[PDB]
Amino acid sequence: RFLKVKNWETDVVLTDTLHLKSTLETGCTEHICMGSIMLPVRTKDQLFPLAKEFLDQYYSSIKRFGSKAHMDRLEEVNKEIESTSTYQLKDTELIYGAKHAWRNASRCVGRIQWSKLQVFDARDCTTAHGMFNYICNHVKYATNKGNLRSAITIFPQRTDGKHDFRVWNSQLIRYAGYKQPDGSTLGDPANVQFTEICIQQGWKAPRGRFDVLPLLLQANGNDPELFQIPPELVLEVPIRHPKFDWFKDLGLKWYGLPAVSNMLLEIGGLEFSACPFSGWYMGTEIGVRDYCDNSRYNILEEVAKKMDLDMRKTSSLWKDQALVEINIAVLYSFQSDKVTIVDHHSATESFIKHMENEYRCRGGCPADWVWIVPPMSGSITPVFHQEMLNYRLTPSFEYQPDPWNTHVWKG
Amino acid sequence: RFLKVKNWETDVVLTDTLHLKSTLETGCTEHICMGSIMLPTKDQLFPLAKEFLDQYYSSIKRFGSKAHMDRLEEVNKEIESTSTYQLKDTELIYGAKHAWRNASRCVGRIQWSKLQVFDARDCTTAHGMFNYICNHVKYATNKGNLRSAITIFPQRTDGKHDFRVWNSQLIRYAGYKQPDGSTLGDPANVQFTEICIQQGWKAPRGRFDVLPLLLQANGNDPELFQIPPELVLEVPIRHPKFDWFKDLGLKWYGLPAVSNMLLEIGGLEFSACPFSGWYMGTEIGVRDYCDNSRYNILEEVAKKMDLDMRKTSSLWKDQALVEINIAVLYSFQSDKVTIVDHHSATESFIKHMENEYRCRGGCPADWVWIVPPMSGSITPVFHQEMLNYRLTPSFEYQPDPWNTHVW
Ligand code: HEM
Ligand code: HEM
Ligand SMILES: Cc1cc(N)nc(COC[C@@H]2C[C@@H](OCc3cc(C)cc(N)n3)CN2)c1
Ligand SMILES: Cc1cc(N)nc(COC[C@@H]2C[C@@H](OCc3cc(C)cc(N)n3)CN2)c1
Ligand SMILES: C[C@H](O)[C@H](O)[C@H]1CNc2nc(N)[nH]c(=O)c2N1
Ligand SMILES: C[C@H](O)[C@H](O)[C@H]1CNc2nc(N)[nH]c(=O)c2N1
Ligand SMILES: [Zn+2]
Repeated sequence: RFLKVKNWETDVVLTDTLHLKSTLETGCTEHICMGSIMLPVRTKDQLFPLAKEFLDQYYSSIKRFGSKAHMDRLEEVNKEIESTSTYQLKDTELIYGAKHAWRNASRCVGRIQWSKLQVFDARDCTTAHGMFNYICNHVKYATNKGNLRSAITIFPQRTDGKHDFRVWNSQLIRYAGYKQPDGSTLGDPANVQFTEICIQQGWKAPRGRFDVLPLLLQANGNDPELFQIPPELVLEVPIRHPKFDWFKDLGLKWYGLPAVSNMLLEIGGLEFSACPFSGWYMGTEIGVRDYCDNSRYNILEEVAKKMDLDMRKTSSLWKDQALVEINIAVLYSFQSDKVTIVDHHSATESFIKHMENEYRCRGGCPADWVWIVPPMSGSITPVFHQEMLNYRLTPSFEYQPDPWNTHVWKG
Repeated sequence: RFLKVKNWETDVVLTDTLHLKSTLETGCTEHICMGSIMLPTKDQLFPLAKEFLDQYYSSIKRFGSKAHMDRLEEVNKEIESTSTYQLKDTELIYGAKHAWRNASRCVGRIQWSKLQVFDARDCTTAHGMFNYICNHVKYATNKGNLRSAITIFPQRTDGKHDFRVWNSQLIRYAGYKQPDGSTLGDPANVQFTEICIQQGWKAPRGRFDVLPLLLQANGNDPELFQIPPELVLEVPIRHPKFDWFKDLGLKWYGLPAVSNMLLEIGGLEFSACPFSGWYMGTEIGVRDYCDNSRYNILEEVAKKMDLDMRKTSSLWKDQALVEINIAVLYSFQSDKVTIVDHHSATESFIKHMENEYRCRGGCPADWVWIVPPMSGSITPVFHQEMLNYRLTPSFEYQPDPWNTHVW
């Protein structure tokens, strides 16, 4: 079967066949679309099919499908599963798998870059201190003094589900948030619960507005342990504006390295519960969401005040005006400091070129419109006008619940 | 089977039960989401009639009453004999209001119960259609104090006697492909303009020419009529700070009036049912003015602002966008023509959603359409999970008549 998507700006029509390979579910049915819903131990029997599906894809990609090497590898994995109840990936399969999880990530606008991913194999890791060391090396490699490089570090896979490796941080680098007795928040309200956990575990909180959180690291199902990332490894950018000299006195800064640490990587049925990955920022992630969400730093008012916009009625579009100036500031700042960043116009244009390429060479590109369209200036970006099909391919990145909700505390 | 939606800004969680009453299919499956796709006999009619009359009688708290059982009887009888039936005025009004209530793509539904319904089922000719439509335009416009209205022409019979307004909106601007290669006017309307010229319209060949109505009665060939110019309220666009903005020569019309959709009520199909509200400012300033395939004015504006257009990262597009949208709102407000900004409209929709969840058990909403085309995440709807599903009565897309009509 063939599904078509149309671009309503260019009238380019594309044909998807790749969707024939999805099997996981969307949340939607013939009666209800859940496209805007944020969140819509295995057995041997389920495992070998998943392994086989993956190895068939891997061997096809290297043009060795049905070779002796492919067949010997299937037999080898089959025997390993029946005997040990799991299997180990070869390094080449791990690299291919991690790259494909990114390629398959339907909410990711930056996927043009998918084939350029540095994979660090941390499956020999055994302790939280070992995890800390791997993560520092990742951060230093990825940061590359501002010339950012995409990377992923993969810790040992799930076994019985009682021995999981987890990074409790949602990102490797993030700022603390402190709920005050008066109900106000100091720092980032997104990270209050995690900050309280760090404090409880013994972190000495500086109690400022941009305090880089400590890593909380769990190895082999053990209780997690705290570590401070060496400050010299954490690249930060002070935010200033090209024309507005008072912008700097808002005291804003942000970190250069976006590094997701709380997702689960599935490759061939295996589950990598600690797999931190990092790329570089699109400016709106900081300028629109991190700074301007009401539930985050919430700076729109102070910026509009300083700009002397008419704030008595929403129809002056003062919020819209201040929003643009903040985003100019973020891009100007990163560029001035030679820290990699991409604007939402460039990133969405590259994404459309990536998407069209994927259609031609792969037969599709699953994409989640709700997430791909930037949170400002939506229809002046080409993705707004692009119909997309969202479906689930593996290898994949998945949400997993926060570990403080599920961890069995040892003592 | 019972579904939750969460607002990620306020943590408020609502429970949807209304989706179980959903009837038509979404386009999505368990394997694939089509949420971003623009367009994903007798024996059939009585179930549809019954479904509607049950909800109607429930709505006036008379469910299972003799008057309810009598009406079902009467309609059953009428379909049996005539192959169709006719709605009571009370039913027609209820159906139309509810079609708006059910429109998952409409942010303005807080207004749904204040809809003036003009019953034009007694209309028989295109000249009659023109009269009804001028009356709708004048009533809805109300000298700038806009009032929502719908005018309902006779229902489909055998499908060869359809009433249709050929225009996509009652008021729109012509588009002309030029020898030059460019497009003069609105590129959205090039094909319809040609059909108008072909059917005899003498086009002025300007940038903002109000199209004539092309009206089809009783499945007859469509006829042309010009809307009295004095009934078409238009707004010249100026900016509160940039005096040069008026020199761009921009204007828009006050009355957004959709005329190409089909109203389905209790299985009956009303193929000509033009309806109108008032504008949200972004519809004109972001989409009509800035879409690359519409008036595409960003470059010109940015050039007059003297912005650095060298690199996308200066955000010159974003800067010019905000200014254009400021000018749209200021112009409408200064001329006292009703308009809503996207902040006000989306705040109102959140309130409406909470009302509908509390009073009705849900509100079908299409996030892709509801979130405005600029400044998405600074409006509350961005952070609001929504469920999309199809309830009847409904407004539906139907194919353009020139593909379907046999001359
Ligand atoms: C190279 C530069 C990259 C850019 C500019 C980029 C851009 C983005 C943006 C803007 C989002 C949505 C984030 C949000 O709104 O919270 C996102 C999501 C995502 N990206 Fe990327 N990305 C990049 C690299 C990567 C890499 C290296 C990976 C994994 C190897 C990745 C995988 C993902 C995943 C799984 C999501 C969805 C996350 C979720 O559901 O919370 N991306 N990307
Ligand atoms: C009173 C003020 C109203 C406001 C502010 C408003 C707002 C909007 C907006 C902004 C859109 C999206 C339009 C687009 O992006 O092309 C829309 C769509 C829609 N509205 Fe409304 N609306 C109003 C009145 C009405 C009325 C009176 C009806 C019917 C009686 C209606 C039914 C619809 C329908 C069916 C759609 C989707 C049309 C389509 O799919 O193309 N609305 N509304
Ligand atoms: C509950 C829930 C599920 C789910 N899938 N996502 C969320 C919220 O998303 C948090 C976002 C995703 C992460 O950033 C995206 C990103 C990742 C990368 C690798 C690069 C980049 N520029 N941007 C951090 N914030 C919440
Ligand atoms: C009643 C009303 C009020 C208001 N403020 N705005 C509107 C705007 O809707 C008018 C038209 C109808 C919409 O058409 C877009 C469209 C195109 C196609 C091909 C299909 C479809 N369902 N919808 C957008 N403009 C309508
Ligand atoms: C409810 C809704 O799905 C939610 O607010 C989404 C919308 N789109 C998004 N898009 C991106 N890129 N990131 C997000 O966090 C969200 N949040
Ligand atoms: C492909 C995509 O569905 C399309 O561009 C949509 C997105 N959201 C929209 N939203 C509104 N309100 N109006 C539109 O015309 C569109 N177009
Ligand atoms: Zn869907």
